[PDB]
Amino acid sequence: QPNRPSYCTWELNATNSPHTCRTKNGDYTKIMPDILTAIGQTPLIKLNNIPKSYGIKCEIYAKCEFLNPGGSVKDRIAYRMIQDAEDKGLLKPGCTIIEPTSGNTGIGLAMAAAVRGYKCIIVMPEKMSDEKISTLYALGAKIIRTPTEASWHSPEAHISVAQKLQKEIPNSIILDQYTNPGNPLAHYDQTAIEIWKQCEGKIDYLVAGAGTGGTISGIGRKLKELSPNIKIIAVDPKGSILDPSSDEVGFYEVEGIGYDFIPTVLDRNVIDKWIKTEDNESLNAARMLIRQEGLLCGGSSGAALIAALKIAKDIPEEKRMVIILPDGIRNYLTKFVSEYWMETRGFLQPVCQNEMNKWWWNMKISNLSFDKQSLLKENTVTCQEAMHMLKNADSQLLVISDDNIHIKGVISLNKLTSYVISGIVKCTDFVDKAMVKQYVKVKHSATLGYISRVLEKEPYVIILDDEHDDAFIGIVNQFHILQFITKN
Ligand code: HEM
Ligand SMILES: *Cc1c(COP(=O)(O)O)cnc(C)c1O
Repeated sequence: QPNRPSYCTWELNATNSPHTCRTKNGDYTKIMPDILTAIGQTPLIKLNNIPKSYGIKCEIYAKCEFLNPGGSVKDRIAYRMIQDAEDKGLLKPGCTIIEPTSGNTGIGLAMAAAVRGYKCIIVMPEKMSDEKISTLYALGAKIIRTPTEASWHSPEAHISVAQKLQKEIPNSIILDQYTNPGNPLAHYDQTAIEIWKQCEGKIDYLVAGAGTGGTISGIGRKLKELSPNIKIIAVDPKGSILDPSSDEVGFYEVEGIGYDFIPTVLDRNVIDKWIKTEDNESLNAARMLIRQEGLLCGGSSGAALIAALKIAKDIPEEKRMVIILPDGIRNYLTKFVSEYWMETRGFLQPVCQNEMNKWWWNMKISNLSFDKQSLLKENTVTCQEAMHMLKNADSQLLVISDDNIHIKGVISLNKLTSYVISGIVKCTDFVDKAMVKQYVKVKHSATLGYISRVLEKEPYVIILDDEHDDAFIGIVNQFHILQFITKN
């Protein structure tokens, strides 16, 4: 159980500790034996334009963890845990490392396992995040998929099934970044020390986001031991219970911060204040870091920046603040880096490039007229019949609904062909097995410029009725847009 209470007896400035102490990971001045020894020693860069544009009088330095060789801060822990395991004899050559995370920790453990010749197996359902799949497959990791709906309570969830797979595979191990002292200890021993030395002893506030609390708790313990007056600020997104002030749990786009449980490695006694963030301000702040500061970073970095800017309004000029930037743009290239993805989610407004289009740009989809496709029921149509229908369909998609009103899922030719070839779906089986539960849905009241912008990637868009119970209306493609534009 990752949510169990911690048994750690540490108190401030305590001497004798059972844990290992790793000061430095390697020496850049001479030849390094492996890429893992290059983890850490990341630069602390000043923010120049962003704080002065926001009227902040004090100094703000970003510790860049996207410059680690794996691309994230998680390298630090992925090494450390493994290291400690190897000193306990738990890790042998030929061992298989299993971790229940879809985040950057899987990439760190995949890289370290590649260096050490360990098999690596990562468990994540569906796609929560993508472009990390290519990186994990490139590093030699096996990826196991589960149902994405199952809560971490459910056995179908990635954690429980990760333990089941651990029991199935002989002589395997789970490092469990949530319960592992190596996670906070890596930042206690190294990250916090690097920040302390680089600041030359002058540091006042430290802002970081906590997914697992490892970073903020390790740096909080070490820095609070070195500088008792330091203020440690944690950043949690809306929809996560990590904040001691909470209440339900929501859905946010920003990856890497917040959880629906309270990890063991997170020590909330060293957290002075919690700041809550939203996807919009966070992601636009990350784009702001990239644009104004030339720092290529992820969304959690933007969340850190927004929290720090909220706190720093009244902070006097002589103080220094340090914020942690956990990872880089690599994973997010198609999500918050893309203007299309930003305008789709509503985080940016689509701009009308040609003034000729100005008349139909703000018109609603309601002015359009398109077919309302019959909603098929559950467990009726065989795939043969659905091959026929998809061939004959206007927009070449099928709609499956149990309620006859709201659309439960969709059927596409690509998913169907994938499942038929892989053997998951026999020809005479039911198409509901190949159903796609995630899909693009747009309110009936949206403007035609938004729809035309979304259609540049998605060939189809499901229109739902915002006034009555998100009721299914019809499917819209670029044919309807051209037909509305040209015939005026
Ligand atoms: C003098 C310093 C410290 C002492 C005396 C101490 C004591 C302990 C002990 C005895 C355990 C064993 C838990 C068990 O047997 O179930 C433990 C676990 C742990 N320690 Fe420490 N510790 C110290 C420093 C630290 C530091 C600096 C960190 C993080 C930066 C840390 C993080 C943890 C964590 C996350 C656990 C896991 C708790 C669990 O497994 O339930 N400790 N600690
Ligand atoms: C893990 C992670 C965090 C949070 O780091 P913690 O050690 O969980 O406090 C923030 N951003 C990203 C991208 C992460 O992977």
